[PDB]
Amino acid sequence: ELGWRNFLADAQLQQLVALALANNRDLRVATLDIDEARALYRIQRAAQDASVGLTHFEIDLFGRVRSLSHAAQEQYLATEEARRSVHISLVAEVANTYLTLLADRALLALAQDTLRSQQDAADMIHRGKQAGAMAQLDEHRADTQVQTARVAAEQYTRQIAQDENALAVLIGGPLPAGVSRAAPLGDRALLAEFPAGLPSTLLERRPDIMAAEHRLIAANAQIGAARAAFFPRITLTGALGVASASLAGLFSGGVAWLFVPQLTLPIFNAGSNQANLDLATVRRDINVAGYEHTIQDAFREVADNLAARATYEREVKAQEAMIRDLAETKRLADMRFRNGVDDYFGVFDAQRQLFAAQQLLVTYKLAGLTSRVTLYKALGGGWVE
Repeated sequence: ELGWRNFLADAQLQQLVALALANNRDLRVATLDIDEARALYRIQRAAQDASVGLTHFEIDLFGRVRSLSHAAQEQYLATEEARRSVHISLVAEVANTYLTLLADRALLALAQDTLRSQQDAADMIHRGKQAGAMAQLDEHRADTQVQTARVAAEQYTRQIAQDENALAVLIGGPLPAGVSRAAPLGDRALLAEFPAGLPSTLLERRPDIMAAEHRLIAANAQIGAARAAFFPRITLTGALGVASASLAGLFSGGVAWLFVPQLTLPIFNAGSNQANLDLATVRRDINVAGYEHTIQDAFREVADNLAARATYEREVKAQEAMIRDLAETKRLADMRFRNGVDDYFGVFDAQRQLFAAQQLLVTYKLAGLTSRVTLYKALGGGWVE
């Protein structure tokens, strides 16, 4: 069926996905559960769009069944491509929800550590009484440091609740006790890295390419001829799962890609041989033109998610060096305040920037993980062992 154990490496994460797949609900209900779960924890957190994190074929599926009656939905969803599309969405949505859960716990723990340190900072400032011209200013500042920490902790406790609700919906039942006692996000690896040199033929398993090839078979076209004409044969990834030079070369210069379609095999058994070797005439067939566009969108989608990930990993490293400088700045501020050389504003300003940067680091790490989950989908379901 669908392969995901090579991508989802964490044992607890593997357990959740297996329970979501083993649920006895029908695919129409599974579609309704994924919709409800995303609304609980994902759609409205796009502020920091109902289709966020969905590939082209997922958007196709969810829009098609929404336009249909229940009878039509159950029949549309019985096809092999529709079944694979719902499985891919379900596997990915369980992973992104459990990863988001572990991220929101780290955010809560960070907000609680900040809350405890700032409560002791506010205690130390009030102890050293002084003239109210500036001392009263330091007291209000120290209190609004604690206030921002308390508010952040409350936001993350609520987001943890939403993650656990959506996770229960996605697996169709109560959460196992292993979720309650899972190791913090930190630096441990839950996803496996994409292998180097993934073949583009993996995209044949995309539900939107399967349906496009099915339409051509029913229209009496030869799929082999169509692949030769419109389906690039390149590697998709390079070292450490970055975009391969072949894939980046297809989109060098932007605009429309640089793949050159050529007709060497007749796509249709009918019509004159001259018509079978002219691209313009073959593109007037709706199933050939749709097939050609579906392949360009599939490759473009794969390149876009690889670049998106590279951007997020860049932001993580930038945020870490920023946290490195702010940590030292706050240390040199704490030192000058303890001696009395400078006022407390320097500690206040540095701590407030440090805590904001530490929260951003977690969100940027999660976005990198999320984009790997999305790339697992855009490939048609990861890679073969």
